[PDB]
Amino acid sequence: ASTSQVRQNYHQDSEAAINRQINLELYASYVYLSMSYYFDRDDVALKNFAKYFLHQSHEEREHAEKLMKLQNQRGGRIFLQDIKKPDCDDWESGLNAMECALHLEKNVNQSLLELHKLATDKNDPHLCDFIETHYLNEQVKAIKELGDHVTNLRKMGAPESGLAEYLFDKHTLG
Amino acid sequence: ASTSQVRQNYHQDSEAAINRQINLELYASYVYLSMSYYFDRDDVALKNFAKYFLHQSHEEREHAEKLMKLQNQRGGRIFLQDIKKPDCDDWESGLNAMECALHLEKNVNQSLLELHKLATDKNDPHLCDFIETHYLNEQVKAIKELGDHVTNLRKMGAPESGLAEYLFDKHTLG
Amino acid sequence: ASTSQVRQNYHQDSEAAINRQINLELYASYVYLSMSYYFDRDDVALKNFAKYFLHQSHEEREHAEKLMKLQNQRGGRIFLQDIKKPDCDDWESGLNAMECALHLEKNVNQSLLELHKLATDKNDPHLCDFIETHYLNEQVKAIKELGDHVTNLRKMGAPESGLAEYLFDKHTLG
Amino acid sequence: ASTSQVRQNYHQDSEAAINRQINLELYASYVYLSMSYYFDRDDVALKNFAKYFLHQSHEEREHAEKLMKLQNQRGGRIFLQDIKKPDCDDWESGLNAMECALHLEKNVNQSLLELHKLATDKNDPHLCDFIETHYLNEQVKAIKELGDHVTNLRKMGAPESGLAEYLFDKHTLG
Amino acid sequence: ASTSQVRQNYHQDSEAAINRQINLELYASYVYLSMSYYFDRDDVALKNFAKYFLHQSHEEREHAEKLMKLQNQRGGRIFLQDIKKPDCDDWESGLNAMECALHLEKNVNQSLLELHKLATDKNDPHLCDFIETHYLNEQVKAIKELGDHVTNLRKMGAPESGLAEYLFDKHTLG
Amino acid sequence: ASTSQVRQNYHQDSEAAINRQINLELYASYVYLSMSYYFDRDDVALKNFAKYFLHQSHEEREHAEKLMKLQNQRGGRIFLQDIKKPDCDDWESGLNAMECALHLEKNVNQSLLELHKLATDKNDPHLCDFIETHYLNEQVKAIKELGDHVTNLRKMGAPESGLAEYLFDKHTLG
Ligand SMILES: [Cl-]
Ligand SMILES: [Cl-]
Ligand SMILES: [Cl-]
Ligand SMILES: [Cl-]
Ligand SMILES: [Cl-]
Ligand SMILES: [Cl-]
Ligand SMILES: [Cl-]
Ligand SMILES: [Cl-]
Ligand SMILES: [Cl-]
Ligand SMILES: [Cl-]
Ligand SMILES: [Cl-]
Ligand SMILES: [Cl-]
Ligand SMILES: [Cl-]
Ligand SMILES: [Cl-]
Ligand SMILES: [Cl-]
Ligand SMILES: [Cl-]
Ligand SMILES: [Cl-]
Ligand SMILES: [Cl-]
Ligand SMILES: [Cl-]
Ligand SMILES: [Cl-]
Ligand SMILES: [Cl-]
Ligand SMILES: [Cl-]
Ligand SMILES: [Cl-]
Ligand SMILES: [Cl-]
Ligand SMILES: [Cl-]
Ligand SMILES: [Cl-]
Ligand SMILES: [Cl-]
Ligand SMILES: [Cl-]
Ligand SMILES: [Cl-]
Ligand SMILES: [Cl-]
Ligand SMILES: [Cl-]
Ligand SMILES: [Cl-]
Ligand SMILES: [Cl-]
Ligand SMILES: [Cl-]
Ligand SMILES: [Mg+2]
Ligand SMILES: [Mg+2]
Ligand SMILES: [Mg+2]
Ligand SMILES: [Mg+2]
Ligand SMILES: [Mg+2]
Ligand SMILES: [Mg+2]
Ligand SMILES: [Mg+2]
Ligand SMILES: [Mg+2]
Ligand SMILES: [Mg+2]
Ligand SMILES: [Mg+2]
Ligand SMILES: [Mg+2]
Ligand SMILES: [Mg+2]
Ligand SMILES: [Mg+2]
Ligand SMILES: [Mg+2]
Ligand SMILES: [Mg+2]
Ligand SMILES: [Mg+2]
Ligand SMILES: [Mg+2]
Ligand SMILES: [Mg+2]
Ligand SMILES: [Mg+2]
Ligand SMILES: [Mg+2]
Ligand SMILES: [Mg+2]
Ligand SMILES: [Mg+2]
Ligand SMILES: [Mg+2]
Ligand SMILES: [Mg+2]
Ligand SMILES: [Mg+2]
Ligand SMILES: [Mg+2]
Ligand SMILES: [Mg+2]
Ligand SMILES: [Mg+2]
Ligand SMILES: [Mg+2]
Ligand SMILES: [Mg+2]
Ligand SMILES: [Mg+2]
Ligand SMILES: [Mg+2]
Repeated sequence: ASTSQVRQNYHQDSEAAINRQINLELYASYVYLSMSYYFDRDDVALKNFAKYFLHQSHEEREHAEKLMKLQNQRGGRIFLQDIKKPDCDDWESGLNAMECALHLEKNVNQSLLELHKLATDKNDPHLCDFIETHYLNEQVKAIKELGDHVTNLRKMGAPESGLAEYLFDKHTLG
Repeated sequence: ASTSQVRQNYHQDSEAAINRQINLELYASYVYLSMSYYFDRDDVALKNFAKYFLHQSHEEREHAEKLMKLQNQRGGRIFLQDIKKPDCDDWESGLNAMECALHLEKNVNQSLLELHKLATDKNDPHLCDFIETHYLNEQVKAIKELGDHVTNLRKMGAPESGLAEYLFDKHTLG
Repeated sequence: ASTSQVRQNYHQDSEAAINRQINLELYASYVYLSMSYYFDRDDVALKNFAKYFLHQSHEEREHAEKLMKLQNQRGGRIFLQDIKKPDCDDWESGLNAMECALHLEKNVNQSLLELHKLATDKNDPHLCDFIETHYLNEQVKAIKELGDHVTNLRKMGAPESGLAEYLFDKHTLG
Repeated sequence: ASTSQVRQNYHQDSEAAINRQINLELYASYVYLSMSYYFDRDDVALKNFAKYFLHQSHEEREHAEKLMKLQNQRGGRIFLQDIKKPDCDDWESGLNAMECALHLEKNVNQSLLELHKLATDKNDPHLCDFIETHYLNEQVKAIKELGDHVTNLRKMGAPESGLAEYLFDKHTLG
Repeated sequence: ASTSQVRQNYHQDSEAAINRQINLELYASYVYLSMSYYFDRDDVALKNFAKYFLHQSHEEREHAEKLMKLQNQRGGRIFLQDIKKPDCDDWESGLNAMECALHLEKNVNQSLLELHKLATDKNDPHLCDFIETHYLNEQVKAIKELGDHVTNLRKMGAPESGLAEYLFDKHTLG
Repeated sequence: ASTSQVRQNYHQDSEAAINRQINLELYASYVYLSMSYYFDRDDVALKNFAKYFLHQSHEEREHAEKLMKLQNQRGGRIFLQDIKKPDCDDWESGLNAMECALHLEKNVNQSLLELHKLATDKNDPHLCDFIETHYLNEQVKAIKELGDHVTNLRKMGAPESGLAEYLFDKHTLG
């Protein structure tokens, strides 16, 4: 209600867009958590797939926390919503999880690009710089890594080859 | 569907109760995350309250991950639900957050005690030992610490005394 | 007069705006110097307030020097004006100095945002990047820190409570 | 042909502009290589001019490699063209080489500024940030250093003074 | 207004003279700052002249801070005035800057000698000792160093010899 | 034009042959650079193939620089030509790149053997020794390594087996 003493050049629309991005980062954390423990099942048993996705889960929680810090730095107010359960599901294989992660990271990137366009439209260079510095190249590198992983699994003969996913687990994710 | 090759003495009801406890631990992680960033606001500005609740948030995620590992160890199947947004809210003060945390940790403890009673009724000593070893004394210590904190804040004159919450932030949580 | 051999895509208006920002950074250095020695008076005697503002004074001189380096890097010509004596004055209390610093840092931020808008209008991405990298987030962090300090001093009971300012001097600025 | 699985918000025109910039960086590497070995001639014999330009040659190859990495990160396709032999030539003196390098680095900067304007027109903030972070300030510093070197050689009395170029070789480039 | 609890044998006239000397030291800091960045220009490009005068600028700020500390130690009240922009200007050469610095340091010395004569007339031995200990020999050494530098630049053939200023920059200020 | 003061027993034809070999070494550097970034594509994604060919690219630039040094040591004059874009192309697979590299290194070897025959015909033992010491055995080892790599990839079932190229990337080039 009462205006923040710190708030300056921070549009109400940008404040709301940051709250939506916090929810998306927490959702991405949850998707990777679910994917991690699929690979920990006794009938899947690919421990480096499990470790890879758990690390990715922890990284998304860090991405959400940094946006929460930004909201307070600019004098906005954090508004939280439910974190939806992962949608994608029936994980099925290493290849199918990697394809789900690729799609997730491209959707997160599209959200960030819309956020950047809003910050540009409201002439908020601090928020533009925040998104560019901490998010956009991190998304480009994540998308490229996931594409590389999908390519290798497809060339090795996944998902039909259980040997392909086993050897990728050792040699790329190990 | 098809029975796990590892499953032994693990009742369907226990499997479902563990899924419910995973959701509760993730919910508790979310409540502490919300409480943390309230204290990071420029109009609250109690950085050791913020750090204390963030650490508590991270600990609840570890509690959820260990239950997910247990579900797979016993040959159950993880089933995830939405993580509800925190309920409590309007954080208002250090004292009121500490009282909300005390109530949260007592509800989590009551859930664990119901889980233990189910495991006892299904003669599952491994699950009883898991809950006793990793959860019950961790809840007793958390509840005692939170009661201690509430007592000190009340005796110091919180929430009316902004000096009380400031000095508690430095001397107890610093 | 004669065109710099280094100058490229550097508008006369941007050159003049950088000279105005150099003067403002030197003015901010002078305001913090004055505020520092107020707290060194024998009838004020808050040594960590004094040290805090002296450090802030030295940081503003660094901000001015970096803009002088930028002017020469781009082939502009530094033009200096008098550094006005601090306006605000009658320092009165730790809280009132912190409020003056908050207002100063918000005015400096507004100057930087106008500078960024000019650089954007003249399609000068190097100057936009310079301002974003070295100034805009440094202003957001300074404003947030000063708001946090004002909040704590108000909650502790400043300026009426000499005990509040004494204890803030030890515990936050010490 | 078939769309990259990684490509997102990456305009065909930006892809082609990056290929043109790769060629220019390789061309700049070649110009500095040629300039280096001129100073290694027995009838020129200025070993620190030779070392300075060789280092600059190696740096331009790094600039080209980073753009090739960017093209693949964004899901574009590298397209290579011949690397033209250096144009400028008849090196003649330390001063004349430094003037050729100044002109080269200003042309490379103008190419980067056109690339940035295209990325801005296609609302590609990742590519704008890439150019700003890795190229624009590196060009401003190179241009300023080369201007400084040209100024000193002119003031010392180059190119007529072989003593000027000898002493600059020892004291500035040594 | 109300007499300091610390003030003893500290004449109103001495208090005012110390305020005037604070302004002069800040003015000298500003003159050296301006001189420093002249040598950082791409068409001057004498980096050790730039570093020498920047160090001298920082030293004058220390001289001003020590006088501000003295004013408070004795129970006087600091009164600040605008810091005038440097007068001298059109820097023109290393030799002309060194001559301006020599004239500045002789004017500062004359101010200190007038301050000492006032302190002697008011029988203030503490203030006499302060000026003698911290200022008078520091001025004699600065004046002697600047004379030495002017002599060498004149003998080497400055300002006509750009080679003289270049070699002095390397060998004396390097 | 005017004869070098250093030139002795260095035939005009040898001087021209060395200039042609400089161009070929730069061309080989460019072929390996192109091959490297093919393996960095998201739809190829063999990072140790990429690293192997990038190292080979850097080694060819060193081979060109050493010939440029030789030309100056003997008092010849470096004459540069355009560096043609790689010819071979459509890289297609690890095996096909390795076969292109084998063919490249055999053509470079044939050029060196023609250079040696010219140096022998002009009774230039220094140039014969230079070629033998720095180039001929380096070509024999490169050709043997590339043949070994082609053999292994063929035996493992490349190019049809994406598993063969993946495992060769880890075990031979990793
Ligand atoms: Cl507003
Ligand atoms: Cl919202
Ligand atoms: Cl909701
Ligand atoms: Cl990458
Ligand atoms: Cl990167
Ligand atoms: Cl059963
Ligand atoms: Cl369930
Ligand atoms: Cl649900
Ligand atoms: Cl306890
Ligand atoms: Cl205990
Ligand atoms: Cl205390
Ligand atoms: Cl112009
Ligand atoms: Cl101006
Ligand atoms: Cl003025
Ligand atoms: Cl902050
Ligand atoms: Cl930050
Ligand atoms: Cl204490
Ligand atoms: Cl498209
Ligand atoms: Cl193209
Ligand atoms: Cl071509
Ligand atoms: Cl620079
Ligand atoms: Cl810089
Ligand atoms: Cl010398
Ligand atoms: Cl008196
Ligand atoms: Cl006065
Ligand atoms: Cl004034
Ligand atoms: Cl002396
Ligand atoms: Cl002495
Ligand atoms: Cl001959
Ligand atoms: Cl030739
Ligand atoms: Cl050609
Ligand atoms: Cl061998
Ligand atoms: Cl061998
Ligand atoms: Cl292995
Ligand atoms: Mg959403
Ligand atoms: Mg990640
Ligand atoms: Mg994320
Ligand atoms: Mg649902
Ligand atoms: Mg970055
Ligand atoms: Mg529940
Ligand atoms: Mg806990
Ligand atoms: Mg818990
Ligand atoms: Mg609800
Ligand atoms: Mg125990
Ligand atoms: Mg102004
Ligand atoms: Mg500051
Ligand atoms: Mg500043
Ligand atoms: Mg005035
Ligand atoms: Mg921008
Ligand atoms: Mg930054
Ligand atoms: Mg071109
Ligand atoms: Mg360079
Ligand atoms: Mg370059
Ligand atoms: Mg041509
Ligand atoms: Mg930068
Ligand atoms: Mg005066
Ligand atoms: Mg001095
Ligand atoms: Mg002084
Ligand atoms: Mg005036
Ligand atoms: Mg005496
Ligand atoms: Mg002494
Ligand atoms: Mg050829
Ligand atoms: Mg090789
Ligand atoms: Mg070679
Ligand atoms: Mg062609
Ligand atoms: Mg040998």
